[PDB]
Amino acid sequence: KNFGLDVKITGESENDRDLGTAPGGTLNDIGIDLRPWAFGQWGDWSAYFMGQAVAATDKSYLAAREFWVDYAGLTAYPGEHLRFGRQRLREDSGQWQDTNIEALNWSFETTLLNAHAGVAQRFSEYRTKDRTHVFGDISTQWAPHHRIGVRIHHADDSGHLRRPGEEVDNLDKTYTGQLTWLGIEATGDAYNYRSSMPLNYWASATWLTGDRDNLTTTTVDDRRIATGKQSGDVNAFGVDLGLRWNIDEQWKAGVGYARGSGGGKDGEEQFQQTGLESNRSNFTGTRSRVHRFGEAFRGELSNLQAATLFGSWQLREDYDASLVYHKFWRVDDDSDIGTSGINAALQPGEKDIGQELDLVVTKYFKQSALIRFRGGLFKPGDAYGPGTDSTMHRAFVDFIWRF
Ligand SMILES: CCCCCCC/C=C\CCCCCC(=O)OC[C@@H](O)CO
Ligand SMILES: CCCCCCC/C=C\CCCCCC(=O)OC[C@@H](O)CO
Ligand SMILES: CCCCCCCCCCCC[N+](C)(C)[O-]
Ligand SMILES: CCCCCCCCCCCC[N+](C)(C)[O-]
Ligand SMILES: CCCCCCCCCCCC[N+](C)(C)[O-]
Ligand SMILES: CCCCCCCCCCCC[N+](C)(C)[O-]
Ligand SMILES: CCCCCCCCCCCC[N+](C)(C)[O-]
Ligand SMILES: CCCCCCCCCCCC[N+](C)(C)[O-]
Ligand SMILES: [Ca+2]
Ligand code: NA
Ligand code: NA
Repeated sequence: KNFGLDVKITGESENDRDLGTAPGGTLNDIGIDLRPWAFGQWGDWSAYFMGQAVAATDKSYLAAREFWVDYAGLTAYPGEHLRFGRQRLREDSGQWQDTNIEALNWSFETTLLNAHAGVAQRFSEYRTKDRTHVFGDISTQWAPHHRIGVRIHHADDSGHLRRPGEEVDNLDKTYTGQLTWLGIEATGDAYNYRSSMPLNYWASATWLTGDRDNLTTTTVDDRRIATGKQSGDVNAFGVDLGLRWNIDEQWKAGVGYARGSGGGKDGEEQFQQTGLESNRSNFTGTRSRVHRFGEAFRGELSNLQAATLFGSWQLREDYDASLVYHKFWRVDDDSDIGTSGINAALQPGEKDIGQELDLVVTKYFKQSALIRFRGGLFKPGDAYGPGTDSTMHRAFVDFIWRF
């Protein structure tokens, strides 16, 4: 299989990203994502290319999603390889990195020890100032399916931010500086959708230090507008804890707790994620990756506390369903929260961000095809005040064909 084609037909429904407090924030659009790919393997050499042709109801583009060359001949370890090019950098939680980026990444994956060491930097986004990311991890499977690892991420950004009044696109920097994340992780089939254990867990504690400049934004008629900048020394903490009960081979239910520290005049104790994260994982124990902090809220571990309750059902490799409840609060009731899904203004003094009920339902067909519903229903809390819509939703219907 030197080539193939993924055809994703998606329908997104977004109402309303600003909770009905600003013009914009709505979507009811369809799109086609055509991802031709080319994989070649000549011994220890392996080259891959994935293209992307997207047309949505406007947003019409072409991109080189992945383009890498890989060398596996440094060591006899079949899990050891050096990947160079625009590659997928993903760790199981999606909380450090889950993105396609030009990187020089070294993997060493053995049953007892896992180790990664890479450098990533965007030179383009290959669609129709910069940041250096330096990272590494070392984990040990101390007991079957039980892991304990330390993870490091450094972001070097000598760049600058959009000035107050200017608009901020998604391709823009929201932060600069020198930031080191040092995390301690322990997992027991944390993201294993087919687990041999009645209990799965994840437990992560991360320390963020450094110098950081970061944007403070607002929304002005569907446009993200820079309102200023926080310039400080960072000393922040992030935590994610979860327990998943595998009631049986189909039924799962679990609890989660995460906290991304918040606060400080210039965000001294405000935790943040690397900016390479997707926050998508199989934390509900299904094949379907669910947004860890709601499909609607799209929380980013930054001045955020999240309590999660989830129920899931996986039928063989045919069906999966995940019902996810989250309650969101800020740590500091005068700081902004990390969210990629809600841009509505927050009323100072109010900790209660909201509540969310997510449903992810997928039907798989070997017919190489899947029909997925990923939807978040967010109930705005007191932090967003009165006048807001009683609820917000983001729902997607994906129809994927893999050839
Ligand atoms: C083009 C409009 C944007 C799409 C918004 C999503 C529509 C939301 C709800 C209505 C459809 C409900 C059924 C979803 C579906 O077909 O997937 C479920 C299926 O995979 C397994 O039962
Ligand atoms: C050998 C034992 C392994 C455990 C070592 C891993 C834990 C190390 C450090 C935890 C980071 C805590 C940082 C303490 C801190 O908040 O100091 C900042 C303070 O000066 C400002 O309030
Ligand atoms: C920019 C380098 C990575 C992109 C290359 C895409 C992988 C295919 C390599 C071309 C050779 C194919 N083959 C096997 C037919 O010889
Ligand atoms: C060994 C060198 C391999 C050369 C193959 C080059 C493949 C890249 C294809 C460019 C496609 C870019 N885009 C954006 C138009 O899709
Ligand atoms: C064996 C190559 C992998 C190296 C990856 C780096 C792992 C992170 C360890 C950071 C060191 C911090 N400290 C204070 C714990 O020593
Ligand atoms: C061995 C790595 C796992 C460490 C995770 C445990 C973190 C401590 C839990 C307390 C959470 C409370 N708080 C307020 C600090 O967020
Ligand atoms: C809210 C998420 C946590 C729910 C998990 C509750 C534990 C499983 C209860 C089922 C126990 C019955 N049993 C023994 C037949 O398995
Ligand atoms: C025009 C399309 C409208 C899409 C409506 C879908 C709302 C998202 C539902 C999230 C799941 C929560 N639940 C269980 C209450 O349905
Ligand atoms: Ca609106
Ligand atoms: Na190797
Ligand atoms: Na599971």
